Amino acid sequence: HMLELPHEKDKPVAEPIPICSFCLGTKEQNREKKPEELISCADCGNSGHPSCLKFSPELTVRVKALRWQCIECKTCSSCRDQGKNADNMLFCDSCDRGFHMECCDPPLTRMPKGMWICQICRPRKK
Amino acid sequence: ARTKQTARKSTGG
Ligand SMILES: [Zn+2]
Ligand SMILES: [Zn+2]
Ligand SMILES: [Zn+2]
Ligand SMILES: [Zn+2]
Repeated sequence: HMLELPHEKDKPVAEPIPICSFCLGTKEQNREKKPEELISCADCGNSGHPSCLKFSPELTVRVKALRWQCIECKTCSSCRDQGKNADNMLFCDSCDRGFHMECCDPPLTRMPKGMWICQICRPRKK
Repeated sequence: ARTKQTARKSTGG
């Protein structure tokens, strides 16, 4: 399964809003007018079709297993703050958690060229 | 890689 952080496990989960914040469709109608279950933000309840969020099927399965925050609610999993600069918070390509570049270990100052994954998602070494 | 900023742009705002 996907590992949860201790602070995620016991947090309140917002009532989910049963329509997509991007296209205004319910689970019955994504942008292609096809059924598609929503992913919902645990902080504000805003939802999105995975297709409208531009998630792959593989990321979708993983995010559905976790306490996920929407793009606007995303807070850094290390310091727990938003901070003022949005091009500074990376989103993990394995679990979609946010981390400020400055909060990575070691800190980053430049964008990775390809995928980026957080320390939670990197496996333990032999 | 993605950031909050690129995700907003990718998904429409
Ligand atoms: Zn949608
Ligand atoms: Zn939210
Ligand atoms: Zn941080
Ligand atoms: Zn991750």
